[PDB]
Amino acid sequence: KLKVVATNSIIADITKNIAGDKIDLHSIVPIGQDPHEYEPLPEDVKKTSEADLIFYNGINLETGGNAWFTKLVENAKKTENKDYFAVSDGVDVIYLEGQNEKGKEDPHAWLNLENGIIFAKNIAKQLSAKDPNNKEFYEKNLKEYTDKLDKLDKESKDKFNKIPAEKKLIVTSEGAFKYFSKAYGVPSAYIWEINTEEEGTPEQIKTLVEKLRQTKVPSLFVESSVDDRPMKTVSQDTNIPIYAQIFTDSIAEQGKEGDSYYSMMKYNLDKIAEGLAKGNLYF
Repeated sequence: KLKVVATNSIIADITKNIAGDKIDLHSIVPIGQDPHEYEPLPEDVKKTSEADLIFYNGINLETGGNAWFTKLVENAKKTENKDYFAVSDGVDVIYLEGQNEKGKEDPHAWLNLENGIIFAKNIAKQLSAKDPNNKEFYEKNLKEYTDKLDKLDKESKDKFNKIPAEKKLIVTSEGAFKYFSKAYGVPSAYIWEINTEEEGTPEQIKTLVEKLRQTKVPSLFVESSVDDRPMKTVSQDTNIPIYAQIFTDSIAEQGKEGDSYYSMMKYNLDKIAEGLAKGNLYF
C-alpha cells in the first residue's frame, strides 16, 4: 500500500473519503488539538520519513513559531511537490487583516466547502500520480465526494438571509471564519485573529466586549480546539451566552457529531444558524 501522512484530522478525513482502504494513512495532529503549533512525536517523525506521500494545508497553517512542518520535512529530507503537497494549491486565498500581517495568508480555507472540493481534487490528483493502479477508484470517489460537498455548498448559500442585520455576526475565539463568512454571507468577529498570536489578553477581550455590547448578537460560539476561558470571560462581560461548541481546526472524535469533514461543516452551518436564530418561534 501507498504510505500517506496527513498533518491534521481535516486533511486526513478528506483523504479517507478519496483513498479508503487502498492506502496506509497516518494523521499527525491529534483530534481537538491546535495544528498551528505542534511538536511531532517520534512516531510521527518515523511515519513521515517512510511516507511516499505527505499532505499539509499550506497557506500559513503549519508555519509559524518556528514552522513545525518545515522542520519535519527538512529533517526527513523530503522534497516539496515531489514528496509533500499543499492541498490548498488553487484556492482563492484570503489574507490576514492585522496591521503587521502584510502578505500573510489566512489558512482556514476549508470552512468554505468550495475549498474542501479543491483540497479533495489536489489529494485525488496526487494519489493517482503515485498509485496509477488505483486511478479509476480515486477518481470515482472524488466524483461522488465532490458532488456531495457541492450540493451542501449550493443549498447553504442563503442559510443566513433570515437573520436580521443587528443579530448577524459570528463570534468565535480565533478569527478562523473569514472564508466561511465570504462563502455563506455572514460577518465574523474574534478575540484574536490567528492562534500563533497571544490567545486571550485583557485588551483583546475588552475590544470584543465593547464591540458586542452595542449589538443585539444573541449567541457566542467556542471552537473545540481552543481554551474556552477567554470566550467565557467575554460571555460574563457582555451577558451573551455561548450557544454551542463549533469546529474550526479539527473534526470531532469518532462517534461524536461532526466527526468528518462533511459532518463538521453540516454541523457548523446548522449550529451557527440555530444560535443566531435563537428565540425565534412560530407562535
